[PDB]
Amino acid sequence: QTSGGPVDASSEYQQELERELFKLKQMFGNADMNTFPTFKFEDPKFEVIEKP
Amino acid sequence: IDTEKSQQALVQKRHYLFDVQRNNIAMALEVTYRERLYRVYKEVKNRLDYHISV
Amino acid sequence: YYKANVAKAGLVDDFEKKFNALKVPVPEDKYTAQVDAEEKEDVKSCAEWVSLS
Amino acid sequence: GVGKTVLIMELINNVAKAHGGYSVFAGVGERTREGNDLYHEMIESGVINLKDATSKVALVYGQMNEPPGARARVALTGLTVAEYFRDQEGQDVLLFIDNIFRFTQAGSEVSALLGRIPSAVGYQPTLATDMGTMQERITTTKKGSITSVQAIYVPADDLTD
Ligand SMILES: Nc1ncnc2c1ncn2[C@@H]1O[C@H](COP(=O)(O)OP(=O)(O)O)[C@@H](O)[C@H]1O
Ligand SMILES: [Mg+2]
Repeated sequence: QTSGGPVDASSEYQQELERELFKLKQMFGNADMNTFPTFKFEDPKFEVIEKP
Repeated sequence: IDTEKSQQALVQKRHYLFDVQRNNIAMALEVTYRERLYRVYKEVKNRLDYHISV
Repeated sequence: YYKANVAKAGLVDDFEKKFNALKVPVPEDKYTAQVDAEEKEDVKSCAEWVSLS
Repeated sequence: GVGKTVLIMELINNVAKAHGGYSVFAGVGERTREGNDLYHEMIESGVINLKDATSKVALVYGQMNEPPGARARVALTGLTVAEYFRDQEGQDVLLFIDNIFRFTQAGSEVSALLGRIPSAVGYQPTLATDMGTMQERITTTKKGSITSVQAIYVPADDLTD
């Protein structure tokens, strides 16, 4: 009997759930892990190699 | 004569400098590509398992 | 493994739709043509010396 | 006399003033003079604030003049303060303990009076397990972090005691 019950009449466990989800999220990353990641890409460096 | 012909054999060997660099230009562009592949693959996989973890 | 194990509303689909339709930038050379030209120039300087020798 | 207290006070100075995570100092069977010294050099350093309570260090003290029981349990008291700061707040705690040997020594001073056959070098038969159940609580978990600096007295420069 949990129709309106997300967690079956807890009235608690949220005060630590916020901490667990903070820790779990902060150890997986720091950005928003609910959206797709954009990609910036670099190009290797090069120098003058021909005979000076 | 023997000294001069030795120099010619050496001149003919000169080409090894240019292929070496060409090899390094070849491999580097191959590396940065494969890194770009693993980076993109691994990141998107991370967001997936995070949903699985939470 | 990710179709049948995420209860989030269709978010696994658009991540994978964004993936198969992702174009990773293949790096272009921009650096071997100019060493080939230097190679050509060298063989010129080589061959003329072999002629002198 | 080799410099454990000076080194632990320099570590306090550097790290704790560079830290933002509620340090905790536990004086375990040490000199009371050094306790007063540390208290006042922490007040004058701003780390302890007697007004406008933004203090960042909790002090727990049981010194040489205490009975064996107090000197055996004061390390646990300081440990419990640090453990609350780690678990119920997720903060990153510093835990300075000086001296931890006294903890061990305190046990010895009651061992035979509890009716226990002495072990080697006159130490309680329960030395390793007592040290284990105390030290295994001083640890970083997935819920928080505890950096612990413990001054360990080595009797007579033995290191094999
Ligand atoms: N870093 C140091 N610099 C200068 N003198 C020191 C230093 N450390 C120790 N000493 C000297 O050795 C003495 C003993 O220092 P102390 O911290 O009480 O050692 P312990 O804690 O092992 O008994 C000090 O009074 C001091 O004169
Ligand atoms: Mg000392």
